[PDB]
Amino acid sequence: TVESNWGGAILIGSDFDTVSATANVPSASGGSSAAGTAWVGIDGDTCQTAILQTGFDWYGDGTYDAWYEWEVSITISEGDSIQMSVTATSDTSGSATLENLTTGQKVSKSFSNESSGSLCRTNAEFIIEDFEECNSNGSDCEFVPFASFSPAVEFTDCSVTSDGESVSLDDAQITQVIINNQDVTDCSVSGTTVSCSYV
Repeated sequence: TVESNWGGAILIGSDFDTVSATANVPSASGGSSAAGTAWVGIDGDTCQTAILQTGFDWYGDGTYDAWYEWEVSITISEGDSIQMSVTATSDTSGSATLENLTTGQKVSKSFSNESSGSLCRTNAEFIIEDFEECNSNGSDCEFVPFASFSPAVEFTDCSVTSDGESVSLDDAQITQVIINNQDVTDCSVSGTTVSCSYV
């Protein structure tokens, strides 16, 4: 039973522009069906009409993949340093960028005229998540088994902007992935770092 699927820091405000940070790719275990993901994004918390996000996944069988969303796919390896970033130029346009830094690869995606859902630009976040997997049309959805990972996934040089100005993570709310009434992450904040250890 997954009670909380998000772990990390969530900032609440207005006119959020850019959210970015660099995260290390951890080693994962627990089998091919076990997984986890690390991403940065805007909205999706108090703003439930849309979510601009980009990040990467790790599976218990040693594999990884990258994605963006308002598509999946750069090659990712354990230990790589990934710089993630999303920008919302308006409530219906923006961009998502992922840069491996270690391999020198980089992917980017520009969005515009997004009608299927607008942003509010009121939530900014750095998250570690036990994501869902759906199918059978759109009915059956389930949380993937949560993979154990190490070392801790750290979002360093975290950066949040609103109205062009910088916003610290000092007043961010903190959440933890919780399964079977047990914290499975220990995410904490400090300076410009959001550090999440698997538990």
